[PDB]
Amino acid sequence: WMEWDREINNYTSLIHSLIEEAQNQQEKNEQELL
Amino acid sequence: WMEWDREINNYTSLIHSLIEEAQNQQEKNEQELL
Amino acid sequence: WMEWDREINNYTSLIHSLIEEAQNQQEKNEQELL
Amino acid sequence: SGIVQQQNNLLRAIEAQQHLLQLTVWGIKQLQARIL
Amino acid sequence: SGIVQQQNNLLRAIEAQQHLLQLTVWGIKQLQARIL
Amino acid sequence: SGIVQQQNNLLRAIEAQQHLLQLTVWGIKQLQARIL
Repeated sequence: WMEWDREINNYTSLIHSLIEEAQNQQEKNEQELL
Repeated sequence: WMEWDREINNYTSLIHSLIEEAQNQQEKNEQELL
Repeated sequence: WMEWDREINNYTSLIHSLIEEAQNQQEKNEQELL
Repeated sequence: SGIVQQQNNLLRAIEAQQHLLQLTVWGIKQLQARIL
Repeated sequence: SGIVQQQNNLLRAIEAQQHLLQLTVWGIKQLQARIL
Repeated sequence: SGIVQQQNNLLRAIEAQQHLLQLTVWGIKQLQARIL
């Protein structure tokens, strides 16, 4: 369970990282259609 | 647990909403390649 | 729980299948931009 | 074409992960009831 | 346009599945503590 | 270019959510066994 907790936290940060980056890219892509 | 249940249901509907919409868009995008 | 296990395994393989296929497509799409 | 195709692949992965999520939600409520 | 739009739709589904995942992680730690 | 890039970002998020899903499935079977 202590290893479980840790791999949860590692993947949760990765994911959060990835979603912010995709929100930024999503904005750029919407702009650049114009 | 009662708040847990409720936030599950709210996000599950959002998700279902979003997946239907993406199935429709997926169809349009496949058509419009032609 | 025995049916639970089984539907987990079925969807986990589908998913793994789908992710490999998307990694391959991701590579092709990156190439073909050039 | 490869892009519309990738979006298909991701939509499909999202749908299959949604099934998995409804399975873990289920499993949790069953354990919850047994625990009660 | 329909592609940028699909990517929005998938990003949004991914975000909403992330919420669901943090809810099942939560539910599991609560059961874990009760079990302890 | 920004589209192929977004698809990378979503594929990566899907993969990382899949890891999280295998972690909650694991956690559930452990609680299940302890409950048994």
